[PDB]
Amino acid sequence: GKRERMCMKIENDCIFEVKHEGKVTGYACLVGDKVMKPAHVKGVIDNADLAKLAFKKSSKYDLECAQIPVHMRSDASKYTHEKPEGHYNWHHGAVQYSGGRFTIPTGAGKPGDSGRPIFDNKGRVVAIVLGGANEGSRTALSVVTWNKDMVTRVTPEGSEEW
Amino acid sequence: GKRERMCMKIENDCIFEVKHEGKVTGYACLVGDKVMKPAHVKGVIDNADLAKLAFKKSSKYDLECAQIPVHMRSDASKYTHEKPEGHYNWHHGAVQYSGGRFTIPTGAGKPGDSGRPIFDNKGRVVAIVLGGANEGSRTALSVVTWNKDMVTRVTPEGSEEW
Amino acid sequence: VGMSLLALISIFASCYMLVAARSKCLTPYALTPGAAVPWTLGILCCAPRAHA
Repeated sequence: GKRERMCMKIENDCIFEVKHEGKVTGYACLVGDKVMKPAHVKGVIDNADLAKLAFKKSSKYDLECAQIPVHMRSDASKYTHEKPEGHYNWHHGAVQYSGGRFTIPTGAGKPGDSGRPIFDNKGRVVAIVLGGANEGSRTALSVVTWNKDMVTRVTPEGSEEW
Repeated sequence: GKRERMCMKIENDCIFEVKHEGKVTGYACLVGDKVMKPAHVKGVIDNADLAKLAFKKSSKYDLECAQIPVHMRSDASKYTHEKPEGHYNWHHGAVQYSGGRFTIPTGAGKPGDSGRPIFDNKGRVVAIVLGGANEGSRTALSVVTWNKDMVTRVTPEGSEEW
Repeated sequence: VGMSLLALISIFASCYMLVAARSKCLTPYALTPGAAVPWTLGILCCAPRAHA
């Protein structure tokens, strides 16, 4: 039952609750000197270091890259470029990485919570949530991955913004 | 004896039992946002999501790829592009993968059951059945595999449609 | 009319081959994976018109 002592608790603050009009609509995380933030969501980046920062808005990837200063690198989150297909860690539940496909249980989680910096079973970050897709039987989602060097994205057909 | 708690029971539903005029003739499965279904076989695709989808019919590969919705992306089955030569899991028996050749016990299985999403000993997919060759020594079989990127196929000599 | 009809048929045949070549070379890459060598091998081999 209690088997949660992974990087989620180790960092516990990479997640910032981006708020639009004070309404938390998404989440911003930190990865190896960078700061990730979904593009299609918007709100408040109250943290001063991140509040006054300029991001790209490449909708082809729907991300907001950035550069994090040194004083916040103490609060970082390691990452991976390789995907050992299987089960990974999550905030709202678990992660069943099937063959090249992120997914979660039917109806688990919620929309309007794009970011969710999905965590690896080794205590790292391997995926950021963007969207979600709940068709008949079970659930899929749109997320971002990183290849050897290029930062790609995947969006299952019929996936709505979550 | 009872050592069967692998992915077969975990998924248990990727098999769609393709039925021509109500007669089960093949078996369709899913792999990484795609749907696998032999082209040479034909029948009913009753599942409405899959029924109204367009497949290729390349005879060189005799496969029916697809772009499945999120309605299966958790009712899925992981795959592999590598083959650790040895024993793999099967539906009607087992898989004995000799050096660069698939085979099953002589007289085992049956014809007219193409799909059969053969399973690996790790709980994943590495091959799909297409045919069967019953030589005097043992039973080989035409199947489809996946290279690093190329989705190739193998058909041992003397193998008929199964 | 004969020359014009011949001109169209060759054009239609040429267009027919181009689409066929696209199908033959695109089906193998896109069976399980979405991976098409981002126009490095998408131009030289066949039609890179795949969405991806």
